[PDB]
Amino acid sequence: PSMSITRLFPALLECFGIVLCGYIAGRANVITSTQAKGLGNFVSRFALPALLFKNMVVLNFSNVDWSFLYSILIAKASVFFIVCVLTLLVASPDSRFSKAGLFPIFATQSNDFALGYPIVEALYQTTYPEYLQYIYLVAPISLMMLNPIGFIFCEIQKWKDTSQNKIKIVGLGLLRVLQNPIVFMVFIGIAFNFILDRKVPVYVENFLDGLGNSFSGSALFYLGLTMVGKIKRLKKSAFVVLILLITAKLLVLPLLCREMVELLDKGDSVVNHTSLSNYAFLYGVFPVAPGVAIFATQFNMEVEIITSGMVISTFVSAPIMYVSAWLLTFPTMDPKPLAYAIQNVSFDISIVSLISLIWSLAILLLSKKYKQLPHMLTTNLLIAQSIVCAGMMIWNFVKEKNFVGQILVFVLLYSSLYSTYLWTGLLAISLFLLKVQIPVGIIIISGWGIPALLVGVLLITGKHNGDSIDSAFFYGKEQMITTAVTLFCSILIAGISLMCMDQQLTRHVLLCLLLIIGLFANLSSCLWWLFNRLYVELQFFCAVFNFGQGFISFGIFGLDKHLII
Amino acid sequence: PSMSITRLFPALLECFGIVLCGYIAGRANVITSTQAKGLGNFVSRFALPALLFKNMVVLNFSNVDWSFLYSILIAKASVFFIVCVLTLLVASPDSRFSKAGLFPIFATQSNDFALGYPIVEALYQTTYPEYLQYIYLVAPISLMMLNPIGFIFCEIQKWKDTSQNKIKIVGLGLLRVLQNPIVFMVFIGIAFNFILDRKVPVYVENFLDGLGNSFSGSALFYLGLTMVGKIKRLKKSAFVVLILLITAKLLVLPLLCREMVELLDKGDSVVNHTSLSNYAFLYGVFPVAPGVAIFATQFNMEVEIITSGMVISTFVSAPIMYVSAWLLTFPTMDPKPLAYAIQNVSFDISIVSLISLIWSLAILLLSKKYKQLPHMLTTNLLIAQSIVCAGMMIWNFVKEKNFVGQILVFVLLYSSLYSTYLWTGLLAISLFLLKVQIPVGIIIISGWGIPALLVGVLLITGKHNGDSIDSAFFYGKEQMITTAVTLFCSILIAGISLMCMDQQLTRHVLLCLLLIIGLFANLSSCLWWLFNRLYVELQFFCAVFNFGQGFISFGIFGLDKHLII
Ligand SMILES: *[C@@H]1O[C@H](CO)[C@@H](O)[C@H](O)[C@H]1NC(C)=O
Ligand SMILES: *[C@@H]1O[C@H](CO)[C@@H](O)[C@H](O)[C@H]1NC(C)=O
Repeated sequence: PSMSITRLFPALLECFGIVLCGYIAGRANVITSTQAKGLGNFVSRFALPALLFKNMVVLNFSNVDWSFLYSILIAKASVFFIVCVLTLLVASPDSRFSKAGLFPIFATQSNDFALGYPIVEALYQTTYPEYLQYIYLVAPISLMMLNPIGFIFCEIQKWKDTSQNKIKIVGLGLLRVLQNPIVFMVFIGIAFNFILDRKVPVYVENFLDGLGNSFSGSALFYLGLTMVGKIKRLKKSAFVVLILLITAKLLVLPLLCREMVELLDKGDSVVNHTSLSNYAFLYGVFPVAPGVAIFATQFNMEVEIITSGMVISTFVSAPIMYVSAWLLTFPTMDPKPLAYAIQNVSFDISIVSLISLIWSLAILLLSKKYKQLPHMLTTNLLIAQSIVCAGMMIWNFVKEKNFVGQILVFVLLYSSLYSTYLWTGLLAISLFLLKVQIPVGIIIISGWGIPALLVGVLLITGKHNGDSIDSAFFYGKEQMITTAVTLFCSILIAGISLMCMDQQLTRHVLLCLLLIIGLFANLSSCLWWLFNRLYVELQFFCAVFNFGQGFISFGIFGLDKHLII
Repeated sequence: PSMSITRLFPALLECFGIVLCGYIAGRANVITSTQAKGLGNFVSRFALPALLFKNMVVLNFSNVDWSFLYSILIAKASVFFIVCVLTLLVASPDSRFSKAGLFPIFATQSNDFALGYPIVEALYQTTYPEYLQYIYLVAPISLMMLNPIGFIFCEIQKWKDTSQNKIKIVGLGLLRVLQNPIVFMVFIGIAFNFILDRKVPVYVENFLDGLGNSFSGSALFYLGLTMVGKIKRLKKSAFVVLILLITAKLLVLPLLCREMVELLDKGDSVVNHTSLSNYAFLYGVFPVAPGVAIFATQFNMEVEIITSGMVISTFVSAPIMYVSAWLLTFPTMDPKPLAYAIQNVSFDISIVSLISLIWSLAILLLSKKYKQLPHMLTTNLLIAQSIVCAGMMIWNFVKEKNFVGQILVFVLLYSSLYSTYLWTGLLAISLFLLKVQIPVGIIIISGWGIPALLVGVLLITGKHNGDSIDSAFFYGKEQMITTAVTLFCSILIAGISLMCMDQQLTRHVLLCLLLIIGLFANLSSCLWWLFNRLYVELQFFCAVFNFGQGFISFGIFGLDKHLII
């Protein structure tokens, strides 16, 4: 296979684990915001310039697929042009030059070095070691091309706030690009590539190793530290804009990077073209660089949107990277190894979800929020999600073991999974009712007795498919019916409730909206399989939601500020 | 060879280059002392515990030479006991428990992880990869053994400043050891070694890699940052004590570590015993850990001595590591590859010295100190030292080229080298005269015409030995006579002047004292070779001084605070 896709989850755990470390450290005041600057200045002024310089010196320019680069740079210029033009059309005249400066940079500047590189190394170091080169090519050339334009727009905003001297405006944009270590150490590294015939001098090599190898962990930790307190409650428009920009960064850009490789890489080998198109997609899924938030702070422009969006982009990239890489690998796999891949995916996701759930439960418990409404109902949801994650980790082994194990593990897994769907409905209707002593005892048995009864209907009616690798087909058609019926109910309850619409109702709405979308995908898998490789893709998205929805619960209620005892 | 000794200078440039980066960054206020804490807390609470945990899990305890460990730990316990007892005998009663707490820790706690490990990796990774294990063994066990004793003495000092509750005093010592990440992540890592059958779980492995690999550069940079402003002018007694403690750390300890391996490693293989004895020596040359300065700050005891001493130990370790490793390699080398080794050494030292000289010159020039006395005479010294370093880098190639090159390069090299000796004398006598318009024009031609005349006496009288790899024998006996005569003069002038004893006279005295010792070694090489492998060792120490004395000039006047234009 072109991607060593099994190596990705370890690498994402490196990436987002060290981010989580930096985040916890900042949230705990292990490292204060002023202390974080020493890590940041180490990272940006020493560890990164050394990493760039070494990799630029080593780089074999006569063995670079320039068409891949052109493809990514054209995709970024396309996304930049779109977001810029739409901002100039859509935004208010008082701020459209700051927005059309920074929003296009947000949509195109990737976290290439801290997050992209360890992931690309994990995926490709053993199969396409040349793919690692293009991170050190794309990211700087991307800045050199696109950031002076965005900085010109911010300088126009600065002039408008004070466009008379055009060449001063252009020069201040270009100068702010030249003053970026990413740009000047790439110029210097290219020079020394040609001065040294690509050989790092042996005396300097280990110094550059020590600094460069300290970049990754140090930058990921600093990223975590700079994520602390940055999500601030945005107006509806600022939130819609942020969703659109993260979509530009994490959906529009990877789709164009893929398409541009397919237009402009005229190379012969289908496997190399495939893997390169896949790599282009993955390159697009990298989050927004923290540098963009730095530019926003330096210009004092769009700061909340850019900082929030960078943080959220980072969080959201983790599942999208994982999901995309597997989805891109699936058409190469044979049908059975694809089932095994989906159970692997499910196990991996079960672990992050389980841990994020155990944390979120501990917060809801120790904060005593679990006694308040709708937080009690939210706790029931997360218990169900936790049981789903444990049940999936158990199924990963019990899929080889006897029926007496499988039936129990399935009953666990699908009672609790159906419960997660039902609780999405029950939560949403409670938000309507709170927006009236809601009938908590009835709502609780509705979220727990009813799914146990529905699984009972499977033990009563269903055909036991113990040969199946995927528990989603363990009771066959009857399971798909039972699952669909559960989802049909919970989506109608949830949607009609949101239509009918501290207590945190807006965050519970956000939780329900995202969980609804996961229910809706699952409904689609059930109804698509009932009525009829796009199905197996959708089945994987269902697995991803089913075992990873605890991570959504964590992303909204795990990261709450309340603490106790 | 047992040490890949050619890899050491690259590794020392990694080590002390990243320290120099951290130092420059702090001195420039790129990173303020409060900002440095974020790097320090990353290093101590995340990067180091990950490094320790991974290496502890991986460690094959059934393949550890426990006798090596015992040897190092017995050497450290010996040095600890000596320094402790001598402090309890020699020190004043009001502070002897703080001194007998921290001085023995200073003499025994090595910078094992930030400096020792990359150096041991460089020397041994390809020949004795098992030698890397013992850093993760010795350093924690050393803390566990020895630091609670020193902390007990500091707690006795704390009680005396306020020994009634003995077990509280013992417990506070042990608790401060347990609260060290080095100790608890070693306990945890050993546990998980035995839980996981030495296999890091694959999901966790890359996370531990990212953090652990960020330790080295990050810790070396933080070390540099914490060296800023820490050398504060000590009383004569505090200075003598500091010299004695750095000698305990960097001479007494490596000699005992060597001897203890030779007493307690009863292993059969002479090459393995040799390399292990050499490794034990090198392990002893690691500087004082910054942790010791942290304990001093936490106890508020002996802070200046411990911090200054840790900084100076770090600086002084660099040459001692280099010099020792080569000296320990020399008895394995054949006589000719030993000559080539000495020219390699000379080249390496010429580079660090040359750069440190170019810096120190630029400071003395731009500060305009070069117009003041004795700083003018100090500038003449450093010009001569710079020419020596360039001349040696040229000789490294011209030793293969024709006599017309060699004679010119030698004339350069030995006029300027003799000038460095003469300038040591001329500087010292000027310190006496300043402690009287000193006859600067005469002193200048004395430092420059006289050595050119003496080299002329070589071009007049000497036999040209163009086959010689070492320029110290290029004009044979006549050169050794000329060199000796130069040294005999300059040592008598210098010594009689110091006996007869901003303007910085105390620092110029320190410069003269150290340069005198280098002259004295060189005199010994000349007179020993004139009158008669200990000679080749001494000849190497002469090369080391001759090409590295610029680094002494830098260590005293390069790191001055004055700046301009
Ligand atoms: C894909 O590219 C690699 C690297 O140049 C090359 O070795 C390989 O043969 C290519 N594959 C095919 C089938 O052309
Ligand atoms: C030295 O130790 C290594 C590691 O156990 C071993 O392989 C080697 O044979 C030893 N050398 C001799 C000569 O015993």
